[PDB]
Amino acid sequence: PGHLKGREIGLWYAKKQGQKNKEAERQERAVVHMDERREEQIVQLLHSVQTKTEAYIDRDSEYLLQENEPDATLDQQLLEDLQKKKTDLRYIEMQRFREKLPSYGMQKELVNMIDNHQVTVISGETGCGKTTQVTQFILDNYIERGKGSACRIVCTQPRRISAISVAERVAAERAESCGNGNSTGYQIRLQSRLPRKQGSILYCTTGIILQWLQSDPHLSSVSHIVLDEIHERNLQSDVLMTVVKDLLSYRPDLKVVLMSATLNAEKFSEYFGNCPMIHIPGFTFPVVEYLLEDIIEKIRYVPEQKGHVNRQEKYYYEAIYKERWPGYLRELRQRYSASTVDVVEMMDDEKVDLNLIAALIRYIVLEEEDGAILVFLPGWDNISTLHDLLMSQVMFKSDKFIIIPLHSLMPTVNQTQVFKRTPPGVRKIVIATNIAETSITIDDVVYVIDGGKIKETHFDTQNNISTMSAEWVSKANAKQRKGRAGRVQPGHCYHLYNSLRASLLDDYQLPEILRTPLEELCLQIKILRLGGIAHFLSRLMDPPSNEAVLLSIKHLMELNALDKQEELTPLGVHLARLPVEPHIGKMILFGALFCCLDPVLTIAASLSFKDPFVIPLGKEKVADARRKELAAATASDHLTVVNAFKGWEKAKQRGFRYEKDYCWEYFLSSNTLQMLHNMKGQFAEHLLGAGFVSSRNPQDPESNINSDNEKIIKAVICAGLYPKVAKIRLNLGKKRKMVKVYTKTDGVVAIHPKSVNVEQTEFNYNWLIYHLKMRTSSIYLYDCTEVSPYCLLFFGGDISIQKDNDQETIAVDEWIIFQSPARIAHLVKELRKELDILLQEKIESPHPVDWKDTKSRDCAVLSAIIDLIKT
DNA sequence: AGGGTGGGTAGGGTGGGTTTTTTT
Ligand SMILES: [K+]
Ligand SMILES: [K+]
Repeated sequence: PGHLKGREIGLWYAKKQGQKNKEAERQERAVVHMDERREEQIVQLLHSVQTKTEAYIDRDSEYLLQENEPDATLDQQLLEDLQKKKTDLRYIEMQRFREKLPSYGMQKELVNMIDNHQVTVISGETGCGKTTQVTQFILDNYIERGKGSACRIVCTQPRRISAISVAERVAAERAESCGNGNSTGYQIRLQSRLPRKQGSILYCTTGIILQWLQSDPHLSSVSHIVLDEIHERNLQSDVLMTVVKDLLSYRPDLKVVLMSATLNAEKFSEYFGNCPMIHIPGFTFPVVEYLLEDIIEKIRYVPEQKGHVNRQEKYYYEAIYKERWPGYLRELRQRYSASTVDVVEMMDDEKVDLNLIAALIRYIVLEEEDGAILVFLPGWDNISTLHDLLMSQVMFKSDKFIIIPLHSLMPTVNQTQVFKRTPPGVRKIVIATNIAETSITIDDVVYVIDGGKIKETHFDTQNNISTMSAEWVSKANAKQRKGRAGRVQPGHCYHLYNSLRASLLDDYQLPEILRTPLEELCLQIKILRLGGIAHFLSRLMDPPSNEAVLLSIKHLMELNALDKQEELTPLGVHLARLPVEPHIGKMILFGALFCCLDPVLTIAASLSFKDPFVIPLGKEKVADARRKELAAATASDHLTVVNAFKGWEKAKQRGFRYEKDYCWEYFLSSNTLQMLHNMKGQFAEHLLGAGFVSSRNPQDPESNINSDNEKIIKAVICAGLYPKVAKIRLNLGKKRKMVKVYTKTDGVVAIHPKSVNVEQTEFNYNWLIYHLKMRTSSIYLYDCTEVSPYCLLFFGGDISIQKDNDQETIAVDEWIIFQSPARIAHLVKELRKELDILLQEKIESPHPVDWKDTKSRDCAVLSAIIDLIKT
């Protein structure tokens, strides 16, 4: 390199180094033998045969299977029964507590306004009594007017725990047990306490209603429908919302009630043709709001001397933030002392100063009155660092303080049941992410330490990468964290952002429609007889970017799920009949055909989110040791899940003590494992409803002849995805081998530490497959598994056979290639064509394989092909 | 689009080191 500047020299040696590296990887080129007398046999027959539902998802809509049919006798039974339940101590006390709520004074306006209108918006101002009292007001009103039999109410809750919890509280406030022929009940995936057939209040999640629309597009036998917590722009909540908006004309006798929370409720009101709204003031203790300047001024802190719509907005915001930065600082010198202001300009962004949180906790526990403390942090790292920072002091080491970390990965199953450790007078410091703000409630909070930021998900629409980064807390989220002071006593709130950022905060977070893929929603649109996909998405409130819809349509066209002409599904019927991701449905289809049902159902339930593992506090090395120990030599996270589920089944059949010892030993949660087992039950229910298996049992030997074989299971794993394949590269590294991965789309990627093949070196093959790509510090694959070249050769895609300066090379999707004799390559191409014919014919009309007539059963040949391989 | 057996008598603003919450 005679010339080139400094930075360019590394690009010169990087060009030569890239040349020698890529020519080395091409020099390897896997190996793919595929020799032996198999070639003799496979060719022969190759010429011969060439010349010659589930009734609404396992009755998850059992309450929907009704037709109202009111009668006066039942109305009289409800009226006299209400007169009898009036004389009851528990009922009287519950009614007094219900009188102590602000919504009780708003009973007449809500009841009358709901009865005289089809659409109604109720700005809740939580904490209030909207959710636990509006349905009781409606049902009690219908019962007290001789028309209680025709009343049938259904309310949608965004979270499962919120649905079942509100169901329990409402059932308790009526002096009744939940379900079992009583007034109030709930219904969620594979768990239901159904109420009465008439005059009943049923709580559920939105996915339950979307599951109902596949059997009743007009929602018969449903008098009143309620959408709660619509301020949280859950995707299903918006989709159902606009679907009901379209349903208003076809159903005049339907009453719809939306409930926001006194911020953008005027927007929801303006959506439904300027429908009237009703504001409930709610009840909350006073609470105080301290900001960063008030914190540093208070405790006298001395530091240690240290295309996305939101991203496009946060950039320019920073700009004007800079324009607002000096003057604000000047004003600060008119309000507070100079030291704390100098600390303010010395404060660092992109990182919440955990030392300030520690000193704050110390001052609160040492000088303020009794009460528990709740801390919000962006993620796991800050919780671990803050925990190690608090436990490093001798004052917190005593048994007079309780520190509880909260996280989805934290085994909160054992954290919900407690209170057997220490008496009162003990500080309950709960260091949590935003989970404590969304569902779990210890509810004994007096002090809230709101962290500055929170990790949020943003999907890229051009590079096809789901990203996640800690953004500034939304003003609604901060209002919730302030509302976390609860009805215990006057609390305190500590926001770790200056009063400048508080002026440049977005009113709300962006809806989930703009930050998640849209394949599931596209199939649900094309399956609910909603016509044009992009058109209905245009009807949807805040329509998504056009490029995202185009990309989702292209993706569904790649999988042969939608017609290239218009939205027509040749196989999207079977996929949409499955309540999971489309690639997961393809996975359970290929697993249902190949008679390896159970492991593919386990891997599918684990891949439809909800991974069965828990990591406690700060001991995660043992967690990775037990996980990698369960991996054995499979080099697969999914096969690790299979072995974990098998060990859990054997330990279950062994004894009850051995199950608890098993989950305790390998860091498992029997709740998640049980839920995934039920998910296997529902998957097998749908597969039997479609005709792929012979019985409901996922462990049926008719559909599990090959279930105990790693090769074909990994083959089904590669067949389920089809793309999302990554290349494994071998390097000399620091004199020793290291990991190098590529995806041909995002470029250089790496494996996330939560997997098993993080530091693995001994691989049988040089190809992996993944499901979740995430953009953080670098592109990470949260789950991956090795795949034999013969496996991906059967389900990869187009095949090209072109060689240069080497033996004949087979390329799937062009960029993956490996050398082998051509006379075998073309044979594999023809056998691939016949395989595609039999797969399509098997897809349009499914039925068991019925081995072994050998007339339409040549798949044992391919199974034997995959069973034979080499390094 | 990358390495230390390119070198550091080019430089480090060129770039090479971590786990969020949810439902069907
Ligand atoms: K260098
Ligand atoms: K260099």
